[PDB]
Amino acid sequence: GFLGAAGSTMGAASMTLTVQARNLLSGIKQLQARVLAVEHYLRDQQLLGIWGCSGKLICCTNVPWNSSWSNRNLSEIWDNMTWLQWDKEISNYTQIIYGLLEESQNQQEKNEQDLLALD
Amino acid sequence: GFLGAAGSTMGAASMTLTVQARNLLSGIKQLQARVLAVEHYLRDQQLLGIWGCSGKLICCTNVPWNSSWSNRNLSEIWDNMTWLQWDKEISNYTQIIYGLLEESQNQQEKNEQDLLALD
Amino acid sequence: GFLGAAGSTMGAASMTLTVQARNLLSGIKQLQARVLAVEHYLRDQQLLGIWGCSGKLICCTNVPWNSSWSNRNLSEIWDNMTWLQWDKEISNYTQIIYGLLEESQNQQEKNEQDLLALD
Amino acid sequence: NLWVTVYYGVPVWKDAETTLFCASDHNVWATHACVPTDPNPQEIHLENVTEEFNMWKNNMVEQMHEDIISLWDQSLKPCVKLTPLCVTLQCTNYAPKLRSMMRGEIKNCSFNMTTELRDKKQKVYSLFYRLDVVQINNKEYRLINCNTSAITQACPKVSFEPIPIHYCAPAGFAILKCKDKKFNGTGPCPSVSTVQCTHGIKPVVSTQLLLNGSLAEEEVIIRSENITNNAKNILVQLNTPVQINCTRPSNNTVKSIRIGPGQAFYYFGDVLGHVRMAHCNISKATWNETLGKVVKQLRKHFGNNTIIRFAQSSGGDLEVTTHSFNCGGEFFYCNTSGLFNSTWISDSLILPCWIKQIINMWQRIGQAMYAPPIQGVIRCVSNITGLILTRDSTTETFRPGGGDMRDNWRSELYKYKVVKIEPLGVAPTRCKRR
Amino acid sequence: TLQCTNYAPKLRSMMRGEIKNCSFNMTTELRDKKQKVYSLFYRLDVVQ
Amino acid sequence: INKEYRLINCNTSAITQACPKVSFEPIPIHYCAPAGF
Ligand SMILES: *[C@@H]1O[C@H](CO)[C@@H](O[C@@H]2O[C@H](CO)[C@@H](O[C@@H]3O[C@H](CO)[C@@H](O)[C@H](O[C@H]4O[C@H](CO)[C@@H](O)[C@H](O)[C@@H]4O)[C@@H]3O)[C@H](O)[C@H]2NC(C)=O)[C@H](O)[C@H]1NC(C)=O
Ligand SMILES: *[C@@H]1O[C@H](CO)[C@@H](O[C@@H]2O[C@H](CO)[C@@H](O)[C@H](O)[C@H]2NC(C)=O)[C@H](O)[C@H]1NC(C)=O
Ligand SMILES: *[C@@H]1O[C@H](CO)[C@@H](O[C@@H]2O[C@H](CO)[C@@H](O)[C@H](O)[C@H]2NC(C)=O)[C@H](O)[C@H]1NC(C)=O
Ligand SMILES: *[C@@H]1O[C@H](CO)[C@@H](O)[C@H](O)[C@H]1NC(C)=O
Ligand SMILES: *[C@@H]1O[C@H](CO)[C@@H](O)[C@H](O)[C@H]1NC(C)=O
Ligand SMILES: *[C@@H]1O[C@H](CO)[C@@H](O)[C@H](O)[C@H]1NC(C)=O
Ligand SMILES: *[C@@H]1O[C@H](CO)[C@@H](O)[C@H](O)[C@H]1NC(C)=O
Ligand SMILES: *[C@@H]1O[C@H](CO)[C@@H](O)[C@H](O)[C@H]1NC(C)=O
Ligand SMILES: *[C@@H]1O[C@H](CO)[C@@H](O)[C@H](O)[C@H]1NC(C)=O
Ligand SMILES: *[C@@H]1O[C@H](CO)[C@@H](O)[C@H](O)[C@H]1NC(C)=O
Ligand SMILES: *[C@@H]1O[C@H](CO)[C@@H](O)[C@H](O)[C@H]1NC(C)=O
Ligand SMILES: *[C@@H]1O[C@H](CO)[C@@H](O)[C@H](O)[C@H]1NC(C)=O
Ligand SMILES: *[C@@H]1O[C@H](CO)[C@@H](O)[C@H](O)[C@H]1NC(C)=O
Ligand SMILES: *[C@@H]1O[C@H](CO)[C@@H](O)[C@H](O)[C@H]1NC(C)=O
Ligand SMILES: *[C@@H]1O[C@H](CO)[C@@H](O)[C@H](O)[C@H]1NC(C)=O
Ligand SMILES: *[C@@H]1O[C@H](CO)[C@@H](O)[C@H](O)[C@H]1NC(C)=O
Ligand SMILES: *[C@@H]1O[C@H](CO)[C@@H](O)[C@H](O)[C@H]1NC(C)=O
Ligand SMILES: *[C@@H]1O[C@H](CO)[C@@H](O)[C@H](O)[C@H]1NC(C)=O
Ligand SMILES: *[C@@H]1O[C@H](CO)[C@@H](O)[C@H](O)[C@H]1NC(C)=O
Ligand SMILES: *[C@@H]1O[C@H](CO)[C@@H](O)[C@H](O)[C@H]1NC(C)=O
Ligand SMILES: *[C@@H]1O[C@H](CO)[C@@H](O)[C@H](O)[C@H]1NC(C)=O
Ligand SMILES: *[C@@H]1O[C@H](CO)[C@@H](O)[C@H](O)[C@H]1NC(C)=O
Ligand SMILES: *[C@@H]1O[C@H](CO)[C@@H](O)[C@H](O)[C@H]1NC(C)=O
Ligand SMILES: *[C@@H]1O[C@H](CO)[C@@H](O)[C@H](O)[C@H]1NC(C)=O
Ligand SMILES: *[C@@H]1O[C@H](CO)[C@@H](O)[C@H](O)[C@H]1NC(C)=O
Ligand SMILES: *[C@@H]1O[C@H](CO)[C@@H](O)[C@H](O)[C@H]1NC(C)=O
Ligand SMILES: *[C@@H]1O[C@H](CO)[C@@H](O)[C@H](O)[C@H]1NC(C)=O
Repeated sequence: GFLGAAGSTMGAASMTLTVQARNLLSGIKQLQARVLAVEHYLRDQQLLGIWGCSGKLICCTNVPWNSSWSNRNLSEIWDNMTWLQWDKEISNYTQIIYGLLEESQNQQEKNEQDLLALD
Repeated sequence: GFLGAAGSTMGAASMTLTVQARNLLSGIKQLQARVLAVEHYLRDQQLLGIWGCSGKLICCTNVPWNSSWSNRNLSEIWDNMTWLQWDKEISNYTQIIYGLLEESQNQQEKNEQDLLALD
Repeated sequence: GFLGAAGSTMGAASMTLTVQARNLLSGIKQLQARVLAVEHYLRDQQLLGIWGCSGKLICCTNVPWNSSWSNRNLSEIWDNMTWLQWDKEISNYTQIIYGLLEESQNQQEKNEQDLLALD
Repeated sequence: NLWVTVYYGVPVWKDAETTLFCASDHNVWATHACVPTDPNPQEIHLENVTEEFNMWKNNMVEQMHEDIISLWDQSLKPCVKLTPLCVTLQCTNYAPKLRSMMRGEIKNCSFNMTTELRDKKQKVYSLFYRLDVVQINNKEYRLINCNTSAITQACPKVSFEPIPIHYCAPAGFAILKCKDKKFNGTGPCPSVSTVQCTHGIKPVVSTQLLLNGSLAEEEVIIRSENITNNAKNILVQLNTPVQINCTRPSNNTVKSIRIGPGQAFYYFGDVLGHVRMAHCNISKATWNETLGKVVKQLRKHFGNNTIIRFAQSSGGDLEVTTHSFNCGGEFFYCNTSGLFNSTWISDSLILPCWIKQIINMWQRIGQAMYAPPIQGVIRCVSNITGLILTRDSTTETFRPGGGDMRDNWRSELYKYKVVKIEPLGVAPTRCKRR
Repeated sequence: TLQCTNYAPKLRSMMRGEIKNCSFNMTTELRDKKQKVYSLFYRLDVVQ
Repeated sequence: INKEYRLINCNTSAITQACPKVSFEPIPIHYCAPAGF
């Protein structure tokens, strides 16, 4: 169900992303609400685009983990914490992570162009 | 031309998908109509996304054909049927196929993540 | 900055595509303006999709340059000309390139489907 | 050994009911929220495609009347409201010695009328038709609108000439055109073509006879929801036009006055020539041929041994019992008694016409409009391209019927259907993903 | 301008003055004719 | 009117009284582009 995994651990919750994603699209003020929802959806799709993640729900990238953002171990993060707790844990670093992802994808695309140029 | 292949066989009609794709996008009720057209377009694009087909008109998956949905051979389906007749013959199965496609993409994404995890 | 590289050479300006991509998504007439902006964005994304570029910002294709569109050498184009001048220079050829890109992608997708069909 | 392949852009569609756009290349029908039409409209014939059409369930008729009524009201609202005209009238006969059919039709009525200054009143005299002014008890009369509704004065600068209006599909939807001669408005159509937008449809308002409509080239087409159900109307599309010349021969004077700050009332003045009754000239030979074609089609539907009779409307209001039409802002009502007077067992007809200055369009009660007068003598020429018939056991008697504009609009929209595109689909192929 | 009297001059049901019987000139369908009309009002709606 | 006088607007239109609670002092207005422009 929608948000059914919200209280589950991050690992278990990672298996329910499809239902939550599919329910994101589902006088003047309601039309404004529909337009705003579309704009937010497209903002998320464009953010995935500039990172090279537009084609999938789970997209691995080439940006390493800083460890200053959070020093919890992998097992702790995925098996003990919930996604709300994780969001709080790194709420101060989102604008840095997104910028690094943007730079990484830009370098990846330029590298692909240079590799394709080889005869 | 737009829908020119509607009466053509499925095989020949598969070569005209570009025209319909471009023709899906081309006073309060006029704005409402445009918003609804956008919502339907985005629902279809998200549905292709969850299937891993966001960038293609034709994409293959790993989901097998049940054969109970339709026991016609490929020659009969592609040469002796129109898309309208095919759509009618599987009208009771479409949502089952959609569910299987979503599960297949979820398994592919998790398997891809695990393969990428190997050094 | 938005359009900060607009006066830069095409080569230098190619490194700021993500600034434009991010910024382009930043009483009834105002809602109409927002909906039209969304429709233009979606038409551009659909146009990239039909070409098979998915979410890539720099998309390399299989369509050769004819040289009748512009006979400048690569170095002159990228180092001694801006995007405004270049876009004006080839304004009469844009729809031909777009048609060639759509045909090339349709052939590529059919070839990929046939390759996948091989056991 | 088969796998699912997903196709996007598949030429499949479903029946749909959605909002259509206005397209059109002062007039009451002019629409600001309307786009110029395509200079080169596209039509794509669908080869080997047969599809069921149903005019009776077509959802574009509802949009047609909703758009026409809303546009009408929006155009009429920003005009002078005649609140001080619902007053007691003291009337006499305009021309007491006439022996023509206009005897008693026009009355000369006096009333005290408010002026721009609240302190001052001005007696006014004007002429009205006998159908707008009704006796209370010279004689005293009142305007009929005072019985049910207030009057808005239509702006004299606004023209009522029908402008063809195109209805265009929204993106993601398409309009299919049957384009099949002798199609009876229902069932399979093998000649279906896809159009992005329809041709222009004029908002022509009439009853009993269908004016300025499409002609059925192959033969007269008889359309009904149920051809043996006498509660439904029969819509007849002719294969030949019938030219009709209607006129208001009197040379009428027009006067205007100011009734309040920025408000003015326009009214009928004296007559500048001999008083003559409005009438319509219909060729008898052309009508005779039209009757022959209608009768043979009715025999085909009801049996070749049936006697057919045409008769005048048995009852209802003037909008139902008589033919009505608009010419240049003037609203004419004509008896038609000489058109539906015949029994079939197997050179020029003049119809009297009456003028009503105050009308109630589209069967709406509680709203009314006062048309402005028009100067001089008005003549108009139009084509009759269809008929409305209603059926009453040896002899089947038919009458004009009518009275519902949605049938008049359906008689034009019967050829078009709205569908939604379903660009996604699946099919088995011998193809696996990596 | 409203002219009122007591609808029920004698009663001890605590309504002795709650309902007034009022008359007024009013207007009519035609602006030239006025019609005097009588109706009842509650004391909470009508004030002297 | 032709002492007896009338308001200058009487022969043009009805005149609306502006609400006295609404100030008429100009406020600088900034025009902003919609997204995409
Ligand atoms: C079916 O179609 C026919 C073909 O158009 C249509 O007949 C046309 O009707 C219009 C509207 O009455 C005619 O246009 C008028 O013609 C008169 C001729 O005397 C002109 O004077 C009119 O202009 C005056 O009025 C205008 C305001 O209405 C003013 O703005 C203008 O300055 C003039 O004062 C106006 O042009 C048209 O001429 C005829 N067609 C022909 C060939 O005569 C018919 O009415 C349609 N059927 C129905 C039921 O409407
Ligand atoms: C309507 O009736 C009035 C009253 O009779 C007409 O006005 C009078 O007309 C006569 C000649 O017919 C004059 O001698 C009077 O002086 C007029 N009096 C007024 C007060 O106008 C009026 O003309 C009639 N309306 C029409 C259109 O003829
Ligand atoms: C309809 O037909 C009648 C006669 O059939 C026409 O009446 C004639 O009109 C002219 C016009 O100047 C007169 O000179 C004749 O004296 C009239 N004769 C008769 C017998 O009425 C009438 O004008 C026609 N109307 C239209 C609109 O065509
Ligand atoms: C809540 O915690 C309990 C503890 O074992 C667990 O069993 C349960 O599944 C958790 N809820 C969800 C939604 O995962
Ligand atoms: C971790 O973040 C700090 C922030 O100041 C930065 O200085 C450091 O280089 C980062 N380390 C890595 C490995 O990214
Ligand atoms: C990971 O963090 C949890 C948090 O309590 C701790 O219990 C666990 O021992 C840690 N594991 C490692 C390998 O640091
Ligand atoms: C974010 O920063 C604020 C101070 O700017 C600090 O109080 C808060 O604890 C920080 N939160 C995280 C999750 O780092
Ligand atoms: C229509 O049917 C005829 C039958 O001979 C066939 O030749 C033609 O190719 C068909 N066209 C389409 C579009 O199905
Ligand atoms: C085919 O469909 C039937 C329907 O019940 C199902 O029982 C069967 O297992 C399906 N087979 C495959 C291979 O999907
Ligand atoms: C396909 O099936 C039909 C009957 O369902 C049969 O007539 C036809 O020969 C078959 N074709 C192939 C290639 O198997
Ligand atoms: C789908 O189910 C309905 C249920 O009555 C049935 O009438 C129809 O034929 C079925 N269609 C298919 C393709 O199974
Ligand atoms: C503009 O031209 C000057 C001329 O040398 C050059 O130095 C400068 O880098 C140029 N800047 C851009 C943005 O093109
Ligand atoms: C290149 O341009 C010439 C100019 O006429 C044209 O004939 C030729 O077909 C073009 N080639 C391609 C591949 O577009
Ligand atoms: C590009 O063309 C110009 C035209 O004169 C020439 O001067 C320049 O040297 C050329 N550059 C290259 C790299 O061919
Ligand atoms: C494009 O067409 C215009 C006229 O429409 C012409 O003036 C211009 O030179 C053309 N440019 C090219 C590059 O063909
Ligand atoms: C206008 O008002 C006067 C007032 O005395 C009255 O005598 C006269 O009859 C009124 N006019 C009409 C037409 O009723
Ligand atoms: C007013 O409307 C009623 C409604 O039927 C009608 O009977 C009556 O005759 C109308 N008044 C006049 C004067 O005709
Ligand atoms: C319309 O024509 C079709 C032709 O087969 C017929 O089946 C249908 O009953 C007709 N309907 C009416 C209302 O005439
Ligand atoms: C059509 O009208 C006839 C007339 O009696 C009736 O018997 C029949 O049931 C009607 N059918 C429909 C579908 O309305
Ligand atoms: C209508 O008027 C025209 C004007 O010339 C005339 O030719 C035509 O015959 C008239 N219509 C009829 C039915 O007489
Ligand atoms: C047409 O006119 C002739 C004149 O003799 C008449 O016999 C015939 O019945 C008429 N036809 C119709 C359909 O009225
Ligand atoms: C039409 O003419 C007939 C002839 O008897 C008459 O009875 C009927 O009342 C007339 N209709 C009108 C509306 O005058
Ligand atoms: C109606 O038809 C009869 C013949 O049945 C005829 O005597 C009568 O005069 C006709 N009336 C009209 C108005 O046409
Ligand atoms: C009708 O009256 C007007 C008023 O000036 C005049 O110009 C016009 O010629 C008259 N027409 C006829 C037919 O008498
Ligand atoms: C009436 O029909 C004739 C038939 O030739 C046509 O030429 C004329 O344009 C039509 N007029 C209207 C207004 O439909
Ligand atoms: C009605 O008006 C008359 C004067 O026209 C006045 O004398 C009378 O008191 C009024 N009625 C009421 C109830 O005020
Ligand atoms: C009365 O209206 C006219 C134009 O309709 C205008 O010229 C005149 O000045 C107005 N009267 C006054 C006092 O302004």
